[PDB]
Amino acid sequence: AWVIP
Amino acid sequence: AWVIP
Amino acid sequence: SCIQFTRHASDVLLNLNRLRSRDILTDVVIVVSREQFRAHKTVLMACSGLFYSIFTDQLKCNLSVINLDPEINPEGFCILLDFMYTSRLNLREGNIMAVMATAMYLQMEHVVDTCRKFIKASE
Amino acid sequence: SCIQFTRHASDVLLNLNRLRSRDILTDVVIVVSREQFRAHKTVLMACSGLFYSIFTDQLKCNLSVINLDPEINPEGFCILLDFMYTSRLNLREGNIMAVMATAMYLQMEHVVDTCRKFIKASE
Ligand SMILES: Cn1c(=O)n(C)c2cc(Nc3ccnc(Cl)c3C#N)ccc21
Ligand SMILES: Cn1c(=O)n(C)c2cc(Nc3ccnc(Cl)c3C#N)ccc21
Repeated sequence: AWVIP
Repeated sequence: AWVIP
Repeated sequence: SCIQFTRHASDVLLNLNRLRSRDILTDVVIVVSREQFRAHKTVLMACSGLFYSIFTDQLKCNLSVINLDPEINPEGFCILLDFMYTSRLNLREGNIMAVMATAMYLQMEHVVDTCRKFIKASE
Repeated sequence: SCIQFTRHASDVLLNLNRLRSRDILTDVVIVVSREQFRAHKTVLMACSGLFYSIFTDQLKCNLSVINLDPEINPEGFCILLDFMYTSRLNLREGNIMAVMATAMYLQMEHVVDTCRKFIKASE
């Protein structure tokens, strides 16, 4: 996996 | 885009 | 020996979400108490263990309406349906419990994992 | 405010290709002379300008069989259908002309672009 898009 | 996978 | 187009999978998903927005070739309605959500069976099966089981069943594969358990929260379902079509999960303090409960029911393992991690960080 | 699961779009595409392999919920046959190819209309529309035009037409959207122009090469079509479901294009000296001609007909702009570039490099 999860990221800040 | 195009790459070598 | 193949070459790969890096952005292809995300471009396909973006176009599938555009079809959903325009209600093009949607083939099922998911009913979550008083709310209805139109979708493509293939996308639902590709994202959820529950939908995969439903739409591979020889009788249920042909239903155009699927009614979910009355305990399922419509907002939680909506957030998860958006995630299926966009890879983006709108997780907030006020919705995390409903999103996690819905993801457990829908059998969406990676969503359940991130929900557990965000809850653990608060407690 | 969303979080994003990086691998989600590729995971969805992998599952759609698994449905295609198992012939699950395929809803159209593409006929390319003596060959037949089963597929999902939504994936075809998401990848091709030609299929998008066909399956948004009020009469053609309901056809279960689509016959392509007799000049279209079945191997070229097969390579492009595999690319739609995997992001991988099996481009070879012996098939590049047929793949490019098929991608032009199907209106698959990025494929046409890489074909032109690989041809330019040889000449
Ligand atoms: C538990 N669980 C999960 O977290 N996700 C995202 C799941 C997706 C599916 N779908 C499929 C699995 C295997 N093969 C095919 Cl062809 C499909 C499809 N479509 C099943 C179980 C899942
Ligand atoms: C020329 N061309 C191309 O190279 N590709 C990959 C194309 C895809 C589509 N599909 C769509 C475009 C817009 N909106 C939606 Cl909802 C869809 C879909 N599905 C149209 C034209 C395309």
